[PDB]
Amino acid sequence: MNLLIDNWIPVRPRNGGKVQIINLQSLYCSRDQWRLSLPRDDMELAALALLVCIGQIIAPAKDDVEFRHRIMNPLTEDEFQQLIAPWIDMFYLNHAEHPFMQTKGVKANDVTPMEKLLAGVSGATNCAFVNQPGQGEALCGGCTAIALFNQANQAPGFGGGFKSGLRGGTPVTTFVRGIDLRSTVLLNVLTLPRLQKQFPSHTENQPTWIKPIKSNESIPASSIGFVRGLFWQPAHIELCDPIGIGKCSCCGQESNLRYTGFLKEKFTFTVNGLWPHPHSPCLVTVKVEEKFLAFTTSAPSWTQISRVVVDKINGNRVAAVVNQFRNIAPQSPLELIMGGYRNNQASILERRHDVLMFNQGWQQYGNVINEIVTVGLGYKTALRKALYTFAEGFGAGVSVHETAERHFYRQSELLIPDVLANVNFSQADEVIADLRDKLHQLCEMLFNQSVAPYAHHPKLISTLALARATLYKHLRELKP
Amino acid sequence: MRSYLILRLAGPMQAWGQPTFEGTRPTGRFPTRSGLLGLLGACLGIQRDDTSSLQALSESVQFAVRCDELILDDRRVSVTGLRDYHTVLGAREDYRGLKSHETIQTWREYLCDASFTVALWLTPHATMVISELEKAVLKPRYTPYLGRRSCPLTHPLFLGTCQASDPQKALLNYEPVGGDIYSEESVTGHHLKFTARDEPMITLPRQFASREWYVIKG
Amino acid sequence: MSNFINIHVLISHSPSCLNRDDMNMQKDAIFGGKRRVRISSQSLKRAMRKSGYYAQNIGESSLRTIHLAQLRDVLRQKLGERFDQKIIDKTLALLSGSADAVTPWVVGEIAWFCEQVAKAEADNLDDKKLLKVLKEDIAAIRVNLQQGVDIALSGRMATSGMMTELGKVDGAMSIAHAITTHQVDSDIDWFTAVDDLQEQAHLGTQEFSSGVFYRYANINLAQLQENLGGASREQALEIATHVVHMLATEVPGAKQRTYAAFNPADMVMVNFSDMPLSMANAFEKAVKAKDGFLQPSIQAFNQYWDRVANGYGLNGAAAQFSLSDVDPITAQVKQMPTLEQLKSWVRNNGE
Amino acid sequence: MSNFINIHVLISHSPSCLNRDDMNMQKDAIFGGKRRVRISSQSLKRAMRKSGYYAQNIGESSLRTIHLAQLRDVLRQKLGERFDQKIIDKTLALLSGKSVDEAEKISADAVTPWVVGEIAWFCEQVAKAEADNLDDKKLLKVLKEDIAAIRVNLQQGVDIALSGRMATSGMMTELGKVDGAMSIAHAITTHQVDSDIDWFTAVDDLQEQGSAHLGTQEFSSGVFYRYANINLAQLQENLGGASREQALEIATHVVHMLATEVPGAKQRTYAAFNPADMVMVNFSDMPLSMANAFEKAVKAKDGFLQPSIQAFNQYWDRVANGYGLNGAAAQFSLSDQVKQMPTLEQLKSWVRNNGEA
Repeated sequence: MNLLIDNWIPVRPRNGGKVQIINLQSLYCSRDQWRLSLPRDDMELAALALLVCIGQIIAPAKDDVEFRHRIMNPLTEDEFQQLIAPWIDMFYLNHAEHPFMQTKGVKANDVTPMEKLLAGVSGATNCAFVNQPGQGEALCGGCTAIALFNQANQAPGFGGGFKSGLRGGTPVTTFVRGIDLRSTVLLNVLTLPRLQKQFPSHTENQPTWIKPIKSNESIPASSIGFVRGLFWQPAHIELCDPIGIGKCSCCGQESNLRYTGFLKEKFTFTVNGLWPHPHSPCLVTVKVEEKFLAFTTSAPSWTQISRVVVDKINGNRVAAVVNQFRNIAPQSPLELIMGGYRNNQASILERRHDVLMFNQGWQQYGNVINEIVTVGLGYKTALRKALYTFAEGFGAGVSVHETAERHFYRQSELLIPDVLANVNFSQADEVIADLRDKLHQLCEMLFNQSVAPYAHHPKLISTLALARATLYKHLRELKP
Repeated sequence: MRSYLILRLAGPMQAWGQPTFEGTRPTGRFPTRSGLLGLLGACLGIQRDDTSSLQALSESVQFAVRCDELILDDRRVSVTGLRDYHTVLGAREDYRGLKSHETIQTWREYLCDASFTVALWLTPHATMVISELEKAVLKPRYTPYLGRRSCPLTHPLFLGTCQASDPQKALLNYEPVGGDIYSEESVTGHHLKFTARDEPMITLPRQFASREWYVIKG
Repeated sequence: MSNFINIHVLISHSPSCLNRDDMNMQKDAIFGGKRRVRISSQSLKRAMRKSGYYAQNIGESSLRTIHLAQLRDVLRQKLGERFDQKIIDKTLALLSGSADAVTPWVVGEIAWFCEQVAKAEADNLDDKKLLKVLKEDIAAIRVNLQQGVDIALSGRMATSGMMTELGKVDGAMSIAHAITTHQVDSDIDWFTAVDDLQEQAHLGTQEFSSGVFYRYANINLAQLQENLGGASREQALEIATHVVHMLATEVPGAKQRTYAAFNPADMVMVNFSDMPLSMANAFEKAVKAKDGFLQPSIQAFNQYWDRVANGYGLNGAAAQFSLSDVDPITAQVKQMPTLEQLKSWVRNNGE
Repeated sequence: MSNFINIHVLISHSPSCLNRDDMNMQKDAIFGGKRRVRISSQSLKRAMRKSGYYAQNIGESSLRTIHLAQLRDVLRQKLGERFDQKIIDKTLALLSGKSVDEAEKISADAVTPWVVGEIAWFCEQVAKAEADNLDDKKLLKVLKEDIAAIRVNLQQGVDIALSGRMATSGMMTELGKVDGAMSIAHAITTHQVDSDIDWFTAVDDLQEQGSAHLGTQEFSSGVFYRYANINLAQLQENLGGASREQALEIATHVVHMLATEVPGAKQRTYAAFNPADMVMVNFSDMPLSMANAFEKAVKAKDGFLQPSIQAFNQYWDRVANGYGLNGAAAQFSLSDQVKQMPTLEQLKSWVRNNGEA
């Protein structure tokens, strides 16, 4: 099957109903309005990433004008066929010499079910207990392709000897969002100039499944071309020979060919340096250390917002996509898709997907956003420090601080995002002030609620008083 | 203009799902459509493989949910959350066979002090009628519960029955009023919507598809 | 003749710790805006199912065995539209080596096996190899067929070998989380470990508390009867009796060797209904102590019942057994001097 | 026959401080919404374990420690006449999972119970294994065969048979898991207690102290309810398959000690050597405590003792009738379906004879 030609993309009308499956031309060249549709948001984010990558190599705009233009007006079918002509030899899922993101002639003693490409359906001792069986019985060509791209990027590797993506393990992906999937995909594609100014010498620019990675290689990251990188494939995988006509045990849709298993084997290399992937933010820390953002804790999403939308030169570097959009449309609001996993080796601990919102001022007034976030985390650490003091001393005997942190976070969910999405950055001092107050009384309430059951015993009331002292110290220091 | 059935979902603890294939079992701030469909589907004696009855019920019925805040002794009580470290020992290792883990662990969230008032009605393509529903809610065949089987009800499932044009307007006749409402049916004055993944894809066991609520703030 | 049985229990525990989390801190819940100590649904249910009483009166019941022979006719015309009688009789004979109703999880699992047998017939797979492929599943279902009542009442074991969707067997009894009728003052124990060879110290802490717990459970009689192969209401009521006894006596095992909160319940009320309801809102407004927490809790229960019972449509036979002689409840609720008498009362549908 | 035996004690203490916490304040607990004074279960346990009654009627007690060097030297000393030094060292090592050098400091993972009898038996086994040049993991394999043969040794370590032992390292992790046969509750007072404080000084015989801040010591008196039950079957198992008679014997000793032994804390300066004023023993199929008799805290009238005894008796009547408990019961009381016993010894005999003498 070929991505650029046959139809795989699962979509439903932006506001319409029943689901149909289309091809690239059906998306690029028509004014129909489409939204993606799978039973899982992570696979939707994956698919979206795939489309963005494809569109990135086949149709970078000449300049912002053509950019906006082609966002407002679909292509013809022939500049479609134009643009996709040189690349059709690349995207064949089952091919005779170059299978898409696969490696041919793979030696494995056993066949691993398709489940292992489905992030979280298995790979943890409790999965056989909470999850429904047989989601990996027979997969769409699209289901499959999407799964493959996903594992090669945002999902956690299989483990033992299977190296992770080029961004590191479990990165966070951040795409700008438009009115329908077409405009989305286009909105997350770099223009030709920008593309060139983000890739600076005999740089191999061929896919991994065409010119392979040699074992134990020592690749300079700089020598990787954007095409070779965007479709990087750090594993040695090979689909098994498809089954007859049936139902995507993942999609719930019918398709002529379905995949029932695959072959993998351990493979190692090393990519020295940091490849400037344009879909993920990048934390910078000089002790210099560059590393792509990844969900580390179970905290709410608003705690990561500053790392997603704010540049800072320690410092921070948002994805290229978002800052392109920052330059191109400095008068437009932002609706940003953000997603990723949180993992313990091959085990999914937590899956995250959000669609953050920000009115106009977000491109220039970054400092306000960082203000909000750091304020929230400030109050959080106030509460935590205080209740830790209650717990240990300088002791109550019981730790209550984490539970209280949970409560806090849950109420913060109602508070902070609302502020970010509806505030006028131009003049935002008073909304922030209010936030500070409500957080203040939230910390007071939670402190008292937490120590409440133990304060019947005097000896505890002593340590409680001390704790309360440190609490109000921290709280008062949060008032500018 | 249109007849409405009015239910009340209230108990000590409540659990309404969110997307997960992991051991953490999340909860949202108000009942899910899959949840409500499951509740009705439970009062009605609908076995799990009866995809026909499931579908019938799904395409027949539509919901609008209102969040009631608690007032006790005249002080307001916000809805709070609870996390339960829930273990299982002797849990199955594979979907086939008898080998088991020593111990596995799951974290399950519940809602505390939550109370809801729901209004449901029939769609144009309905295969059912309201008094089947009423009759079931008053005499369920399977045990009903708020999310999980460990969450009983403190109030009868049936609240009342009336008629009007809005779901809103129907809800206005049952106190307490002033809560936020999430309806499958648009209301002219209000433009806000709330994205969810409530819709159960009956053709595909235990999978859900995106949908959107209409939000009518109080 | 109502479908649901409601069981309400008030039981007081002396200083203990019957249920804790990953941080060795007693389990929690907020109700009515105030914190209550909790004992999980899980913990208590396990307390019941793994008990010796359960073992003798459920795991060793007469209805506990399902004889496949007697289920031939009904099976075959419940499966005739999916399978030929050959494949059916072959299957049943494989499993085993007069009746007109059959438990759905039976029909489901039998169906799955049938499917496999047909599947193997099409490839003319040898019978020996067939059995060699599905030894496990056979053993599984042979086990489950010996534990009928257990599965009917509690549901499938966490490792059961059930394959189908009809194999997802819910318990006929639903057990709620238990919470205290009152806000709790939690205590913290500070202990040490004396080293008999250097008594010349490092302290550890354990949290614990005492409290009056409201246990609630309900029994879906119809579901019970159905998942026993259409057994009579009398029999289902027998089972119900046993569940009442247990909810009044069985106590989780946690830290009981060092805290020994071996307490029987002080109030047990059974109540028939069309809609199962918990009386937890009796304690939404948390009980304040007055000569203990027990009497005020009981009183709050009784008066809640008086206030809302009929309005909430709990019209159905109702009886109450209680040790504490507090102000009695509505004339319509029958009093019981002994648990055994309450049990007998339940056993004969409530008169 | 009944599996469980219940021991209830009401014992009244004069002013004293029989158990305290990290701030040296009386240990307390909340019950019925009111503060009771508490004597922890571990304290009672150690009280009985190290008592002299124990030593003369039950035998030797476990030795709990973490200092494998000291334990080494002790074991050498009391086993040197039966075993080689490195047979002993080896056994210690295999049981503790730590290497037994001639170092003077060797730490276990935690303070664990060591029964000497057990260790002697394992010494015989390790001797055998040494003669046949047998590998350690295989000795383990052999010993996993017959665990009862190891539990027979807890007859020289009854305290572990009663209170159990958890194992974390060495072959003990496989062979040493003992589930306690005795469940015992924290003693609490049947009444509310507001604790008194003693304000003391120390007179310095070489300087006329003037103004001074006095030291403090919380103390109180109180009527305590002690409760414990013994699971006869599990005792029998923990002892290597011992007869019911031997179990009942040990149980009787637990009755005696629960009726007489008092923790040792501050007893040198408060002297609360009081015997119990009520002891009731009660055979049952399911253990049950009488603590709820005092949930409504006892109010005083001519003391706390008698009202407590009567509260006890009344709850006993109500529960016995309510839950239909026909099991052998007997009550011994100092104050003027339950068989009354004039003396503690008659009660003890009654217990020895499975509750029908």
